[PDB]
Amino acid sequence: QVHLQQSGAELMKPGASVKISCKATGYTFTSYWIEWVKQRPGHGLEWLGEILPGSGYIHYNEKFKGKATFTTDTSSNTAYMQLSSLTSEDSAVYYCSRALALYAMDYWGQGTSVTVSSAKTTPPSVYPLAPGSAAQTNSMVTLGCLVKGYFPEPVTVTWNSGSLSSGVHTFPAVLQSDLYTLSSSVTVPSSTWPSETVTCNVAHPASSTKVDKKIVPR
Amino acid sequence: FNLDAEAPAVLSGPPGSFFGFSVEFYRPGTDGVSVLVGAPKANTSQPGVLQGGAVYLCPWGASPTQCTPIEFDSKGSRLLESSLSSSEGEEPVEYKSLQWFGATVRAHGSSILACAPLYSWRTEKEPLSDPVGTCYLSTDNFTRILEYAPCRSDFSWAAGQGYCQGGFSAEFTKTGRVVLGGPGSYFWQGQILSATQEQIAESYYPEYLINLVQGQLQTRQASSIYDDSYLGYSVAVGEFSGDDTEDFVAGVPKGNLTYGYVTILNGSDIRSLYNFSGEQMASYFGYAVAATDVNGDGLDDLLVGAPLLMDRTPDGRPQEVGRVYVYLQHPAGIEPTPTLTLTGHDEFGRFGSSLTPLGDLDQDGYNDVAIGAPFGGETQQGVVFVFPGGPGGLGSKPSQVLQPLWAASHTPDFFGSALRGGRDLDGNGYPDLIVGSFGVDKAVVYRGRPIVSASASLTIFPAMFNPEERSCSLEGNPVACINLSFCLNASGKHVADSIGFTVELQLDWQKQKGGVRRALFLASRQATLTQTLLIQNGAREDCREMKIYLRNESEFRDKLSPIHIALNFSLDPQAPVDSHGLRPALHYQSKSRIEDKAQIL
Amino acid sequence: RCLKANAKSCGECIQAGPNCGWCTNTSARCDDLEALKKKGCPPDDIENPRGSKDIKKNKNVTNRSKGTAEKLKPEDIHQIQPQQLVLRLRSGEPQTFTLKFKRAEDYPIDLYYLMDLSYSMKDDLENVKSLGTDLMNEMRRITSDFRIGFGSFVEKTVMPYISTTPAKLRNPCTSEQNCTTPFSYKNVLSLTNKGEVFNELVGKQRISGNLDSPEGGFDAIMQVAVCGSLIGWRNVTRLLVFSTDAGFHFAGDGKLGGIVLPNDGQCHLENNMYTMSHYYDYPSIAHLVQKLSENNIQTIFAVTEEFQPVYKELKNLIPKSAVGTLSANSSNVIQLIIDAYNSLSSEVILENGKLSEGVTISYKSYCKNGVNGTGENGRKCSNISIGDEVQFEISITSNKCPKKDSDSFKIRPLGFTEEVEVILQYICECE
Amino acid sequence: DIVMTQATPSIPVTPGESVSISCRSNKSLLHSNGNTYLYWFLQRPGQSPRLLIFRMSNLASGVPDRFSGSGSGTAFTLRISRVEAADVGIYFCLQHLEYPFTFGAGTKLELKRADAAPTVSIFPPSSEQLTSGGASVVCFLNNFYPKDINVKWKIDGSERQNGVLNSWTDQDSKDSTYSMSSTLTLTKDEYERHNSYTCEATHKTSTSPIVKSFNRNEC
Ligand SMILES: *[C@@H]1O[C@H](CO)[C@@H](O[C@@H]2O[C@H](CO)[C@@H](O[C@@H]3O[C@H](CO[C@H]4O[C@H](CO)[C@@H](O)[C@H](O[C@H]5O[C@H](CO)[C@@H](O)[C@H](O)[C@@H]5O)[C@@H]4O)[C@@H](O)[C@H](O[C@H]4O[C@H](CO)[C@@H](O)[C@H](O)[C@@H]4O)[C@@H]3O)[C@H](O)[C@H]2NC(C)=O)[C@H](O)[C@H]1NC(C)=O
Ligand SMILES: *[C@@H]1O[C@H](CO)[C@@H](O[C@@H]2O[C@H](CO)[C@@H](O)[C@H](O)[C@H]2NC(C)=O)[C@H](O)[C@H]1NC(C)=O
Ligand SMILES: *[C@@H]1O[C@H](CO)[C@@H](O)[C@H](O)[C@H]1NC(C)=O
Ligand SMILES: *[C@@H]1O[C@H](CO)[C@@H](O)[C@H](O)[C@H]1NC(C)=O
Ligand SMILES: *[C@@H]1O[C@H](CO)[C@@H](O)[C@H](O)[C@H]1NC(C)=O
Ligand SMILES: *[C@@H]1O[C@H](CO)[C@@H](O)[C@H](O)[C@H]1NC(C)=O
Ligand SMILES: *[C@@H]1O[C@H](CO)[C@@H](O)[C@H](O)[C@H]1NC(C)=O
Ligand SMILES: *[C@@H]1O[C@H](CO)[C@@H](O)[C@H](O)[C@H]1NC(C)=O
Ligand SMILES: [Ca+2]
Ligand SMILES: [Ca+2]
Ligand SMILES: [Ca+2]
Ligand SMILES: [Ca+2]
Ligand SMILES: [Ca+2]
Ligand SMILES: [Mg+2]
Repeated sequence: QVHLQQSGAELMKPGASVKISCKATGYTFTSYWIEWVKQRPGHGLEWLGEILPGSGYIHYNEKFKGKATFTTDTSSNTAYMQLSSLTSEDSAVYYCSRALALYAMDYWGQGTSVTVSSAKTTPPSVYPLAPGSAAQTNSMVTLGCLVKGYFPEPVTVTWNSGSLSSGVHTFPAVLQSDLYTLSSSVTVPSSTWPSETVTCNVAHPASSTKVDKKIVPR
Repeated sequence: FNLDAEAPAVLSGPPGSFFGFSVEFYRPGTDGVSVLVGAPKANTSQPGVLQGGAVYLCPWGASPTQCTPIEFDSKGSRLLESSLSSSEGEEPVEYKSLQWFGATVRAHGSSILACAPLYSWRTEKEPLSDPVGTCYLSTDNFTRILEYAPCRSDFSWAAGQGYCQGGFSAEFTKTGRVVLGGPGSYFWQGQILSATQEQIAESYYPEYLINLVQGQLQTRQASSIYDDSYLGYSVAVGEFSGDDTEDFVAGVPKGNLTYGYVTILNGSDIRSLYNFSGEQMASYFGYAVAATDVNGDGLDDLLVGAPLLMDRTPDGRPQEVGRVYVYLQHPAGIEPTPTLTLTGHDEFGRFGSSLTPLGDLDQDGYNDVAIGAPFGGETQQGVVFVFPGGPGGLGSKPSQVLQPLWAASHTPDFFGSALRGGRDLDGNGYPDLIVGSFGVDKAVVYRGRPIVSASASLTIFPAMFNPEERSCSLEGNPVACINLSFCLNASGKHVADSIGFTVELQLDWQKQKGGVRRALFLASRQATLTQTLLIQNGAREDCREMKIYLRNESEFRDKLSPIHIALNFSLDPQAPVDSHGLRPALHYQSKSRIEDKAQIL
Repeated sequence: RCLKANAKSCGECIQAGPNCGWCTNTSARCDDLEALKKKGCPPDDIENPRGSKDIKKNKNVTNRSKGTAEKLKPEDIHQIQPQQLVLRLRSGEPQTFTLKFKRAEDYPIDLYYLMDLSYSMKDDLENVKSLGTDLMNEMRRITSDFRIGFGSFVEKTVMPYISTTPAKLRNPCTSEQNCTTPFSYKNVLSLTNKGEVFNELVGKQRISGNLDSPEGGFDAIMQVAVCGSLIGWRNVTRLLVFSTDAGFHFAGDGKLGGIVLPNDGQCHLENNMYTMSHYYDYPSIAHLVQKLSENNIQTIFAVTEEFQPVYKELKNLIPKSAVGTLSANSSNVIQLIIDAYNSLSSEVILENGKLSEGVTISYKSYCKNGVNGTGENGRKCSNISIGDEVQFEISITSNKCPKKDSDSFKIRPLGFTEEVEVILQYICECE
Repeated sequence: DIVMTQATPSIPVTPGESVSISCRSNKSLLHSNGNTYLYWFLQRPGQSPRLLIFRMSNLASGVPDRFSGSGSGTAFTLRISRVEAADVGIYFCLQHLEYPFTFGAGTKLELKRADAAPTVSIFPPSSEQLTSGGASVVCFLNNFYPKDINVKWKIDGSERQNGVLNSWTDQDSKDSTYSMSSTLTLTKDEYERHNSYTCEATHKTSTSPIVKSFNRNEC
């Protein structure tokens, strides 16, 4: 029953500001401090501050003085954190947890990612990856899909509805210049191509995009 | 109130013998009156029996030597038949050391019952330490001595009757039937066992340790959900059914999830008639039980002790005090909820510990009750309470408080832990009382005193002092006199026909502060007058007259304040000793001082 | 009231309570305020000098302002405020005040585990061999300073509670069943912070057995409460885990074995063994109530399902105690102890000391969510989780001038040694 | 202020073996309490951190006895007894004594395995992509161990390193291999000024590079 439910993923522009929430159930809100932690892709975990839902007792990591501001709402058992003057530094996943002087951070919320980009929504371009030569290291040929120029993060790749899942690699998306790029490889035994039909399924929700590329030889 | 607490008779027994653990009146027919005192830790001569316990016969009429132990059993413990000395034959079949003989002493007519609730025996079969307990009946002024151990049977272990300790409690009916409690029968369910004296004797064959008594009455074993009830932890008799055979009152203190209950069993067939449940967990409701009529209607009433009862002070502190519950029996039946509850004052002074019917102590046509707190009193020595019976139930306030006149020892006195009353040791038709102080090996005999109730009237004829109207003289001068009269009615049941009273009149009483006294007697020229009067038992208001004058002084200063007069009287504390050396007592509900004014105009 | 013949001298018409007055130069004389003084009475004459409230000592209830990084030393924590109020009181005029209680987050805990070791508890010993460490680990989730102790009990060692066969005195149980001889109370382990030690010793203890179903744990409980040093009690929160699968003997049962001298409430340990179970009776519930409440013992009754009815009831008569259902093999003790501790630590019950022969007291409680209390309930607040403040309104009234000194009595939450001195001064003279 | 150093950034462990994981401290985390205020957290991928050890040595509920904790005033190690696939993740320490609270950079724990050579494949830009004006050459390197590969790009014999963009997967659940994607991205007009594109993978299951290659004019 002890649970911390954080607000969904947010997409912001450089210089704006944002309000992240964390709701507490299963325990009495005003007896535990809420803890705020920042996780950057390459910078580990970072303690921001803490707040006791009762009275405005707050303790800040100085690095974030005037970057992060903390509030709580007793009537809705919700803690709040505000980020302001957003840059790329502020782009991260944010955790709320729970603490007492004696027992720190037993329970954690699910996380909230704040991405900060002056990039508008964009559908992904889906390009086939057929091999240059019929050159297989084994009885298995590799085929691919390149998915590039899209925003924001979520994109799913499927091979033939989902019928083919074994022998697939779909790679962490990367930042092309302000839009995302990723590709996906699929190993398939030689007999079933181009005998059978191999197609990649690319879904971008935040742009309502259904695109399929069948991968023809050459 | 009418007990000689001033100087009562103090018996005593061997040090550390628990002399006074149980107490009993004995009279073999008509007045060979003696007090019976159990002493269950006492040494005896019995061959190789450590502290077997004794019962002392204490003849009442003053003696050169005091109490001698009655001999119920001068033998050591019987040996085991199975092997007398076949290879390793030495073993006794019963264990009499530490058996606590004397823990319960009861008498009816010339019969005396004395039990040993820690008597244990090895069976004749596989060796056990079965504390079945035993009693010893002595019949017809010690003609014949009978052992009776109904729990020493063919069922031998906690699961049967082996741990019964039959005798732990005991009492006779009005016909001499023997009633026993055995708290430990059937995994401490408890058991009530009874037999008439003839049955016991019919079945007594000391060559065999097990004597099935025929026509014996026995509570039957119940299912294990009843284990650890301690039925028969205490016992009383009285008529609670319609008929004429006395019925059985049995304590069951651990009975209803350690809340207590008392049962009343049909004297005839030992079947269940009544249950009364305790109020508080582990209170020990049914620790002690009495049965006597306290209201008037010749119907016995139920009394229950729960000495461990804990209550709250007005300021919320919990404390252990003990509580006694009275259940009045009506022709309709008996009231399931009680009528009265009593509650001890002293912390840990276990109020409910013991109860005796005192008969009718103040001979006023109502039966009274005595209750003990063996740890009550200023120094934990112990205390007994006398509560008076009235028309509308037992009195909720004590007519007397008894406390030991000796100094506390290092160990607790347990004064009042055992009680027996409602019988007449001396001449007077006033019941008396034995209180047991086993902690210091003593028993105290209190005696009922003759009760005299009087009442005086005092009237001043010319209530106004008229200083100038002087219509009598003594010296040369005339003086203003007034007529004092006082009258005195006295009566008492077993008292002599003519009763001495001394009477003291005080004129200008409230002027006691060494000053001037304005009224004087014409006869003596003084302010006070002590006197003697002989009053007759059912006589007239016996009046006396006298003249008092105001001082011939226009010289004393105080002319405002009234002249106060005070008559007080008391039973003459001289010449009054009759059959047995015991002066009569004034009824506490009669005003022995009376006050009246006289004013100058 | 005063409308019925009351006039006397000085400190009497004055000491007749609320209304009555006497101006220093119809129905009754010394009777009213609005009917007496109504008929020709100047306000310079009357003598009605009354009682005051003096907050002589009240360090604020510890707040958590300094944060999760401050680790408050137990001596700095303050849960009850005031600490030393002084109350001047007149005969009839209530002098009420408020008490504030706050539940701090962390306090050191001594827990003593006292278990039935009779044959009925055969399988339970086995399971308990790892309890010392599992429980330490769990209890530390709730406290920075934890200590554990262990004690076993079986029974009074006399007729009729144990069988006194020479062979059964050495093995109370049957043929192949090994049993150590019966005993009253073994103090296996005085309080330590070393849970391995607990485990090492607990698996060295051998099972015993005896005759009658109920056991003599009340002999053990008493001894655990009253043997200060030998058990290891510190002035912190004190928990006694009493666990058993049978009923209990109490005062009056000793009589069966000739034990009739009441329990004395004093320590009698020698070699961590109770030496006087022959000599003193089992104590009465009331006695335990005194000694537990006097030594701040909070009692957890870990008993089996079949003895729930009896122990709930016992719980109802032991202030500041808890009861829980214990599995067959004691598989659930740990959860139990925590479940028990939570209720204990989330209710507060206010107990006062002895007053004088004409001084009464009222309690009113003001708990979370508007749930207010009156009377006996006025001293209770439940649902108090860490950090919660609650308030109690406490009135005292005296009847007439008792002593002419003071009664420095304490008001205290059961479990804590944190007291409130309430020094009373009585006003008995005119002016 | 207080700095937490976890010197080792990753440790490979055969499923079954036991591992110590260490954390050092700028200042001693021993209080007057006798309590050492150091914590230990594990973060499984795509999941929030979970508590493990709550005062130098003490275990959180649900954390199996395989995890033990110990250390001095300034040197703390966490041991795990029988490393499973479930214990794969990042292990963070934290100091809960002084503001601001400080984690070390984690230590990544992954499983050890038989060395394996990548399966390298290279794909030309598509016609689709050329129409739009861009050119991407994709090079997948697929199932290898150690997590420890290195790609050079070459055009017409020459090493280049400009429009290159690399993505790595995490250690695979079912088989403990790793994969890598490497992409050279040029303008279409720059892409037609050259004939041969080659990726060279330097993994140490081989001393010669693994070279797959595309030639624009080959037919
Ligand atoms: C005052 O309070 C007391 C105590 O609470 C009350 O006394 C109890 O009353 C109840 C209700 O009557 C008793 O339980 C019942 O007992 C009867 C009689 O038992 C005897 O007689 C049986 C037939 O003649 C006999 O079979 C019994 O033997 C059985 O048990 C023994 C020992 O356990 C064993 O050896 C055998 O194997 C037998 O099984 C015994 O001698 C009994 O017949 C009742 O049985 C009913 O219920 C059971 C189970 O629910 C069921 O199986 C039956 O079919 C039947 O329906 C019942 O158990 C209790 O024992 C009483 N006495 C005591 C001392 O506890 C009393 O009633 C109150 N008085 C008043 C006036 O209110
Ligand atoms: C006490 O027990 C006896 C039976 O043992 C009951 O006696 C019965 O009494 C009635 C009238 O009083 C007779 O008509 C029956 O014949 C009797 N039965 C026997 C077997 O003698 C008596 O009922 C019981 N007393 C009470 C009050 O219930
Ligand atoms: C009884 O006798 C024994 C053995 O002689 C002795 O130890 C004990 O003190 C005596 N007790 C009494 C009460 O006389
Ligand atoms: C009873 O027997 C005793 C001997 O113990 C004897 O002295 C006494 O006179 C007898 N009394 C009566 C009343 O028969
Ligand atoms: C036993 O006592 C309890 C507590 O008062 C009561 O509720 C119950 O009815 C009693 N049981 C019987 C059979 O009288
Ligand atoms: C009258 O009273 C006094 C004191 O109460 C007392 O001493 C005196 O003896 C009494 N006189 C009589 C005759 O009772
Ligand atoms: C706790 O406080 C009491 C009361 O002041 C004191 O007498 C006692 O010694 C203290 N106990 C301990 C174990 O320190
Ligand atoms: C309890 O007391 C407080 C303070 O007087 C009050 O605000 C609240 O309304 C009360 N609760 C109820 C149910 O009346
Ligand atoms: Ca009858
Ligand atoms: Ca009656
Ligand atoms: Ca009477
Ligand atoms: Ca007499
Ligand atoms: Ca037992
Ligand atoms: Mg047992």
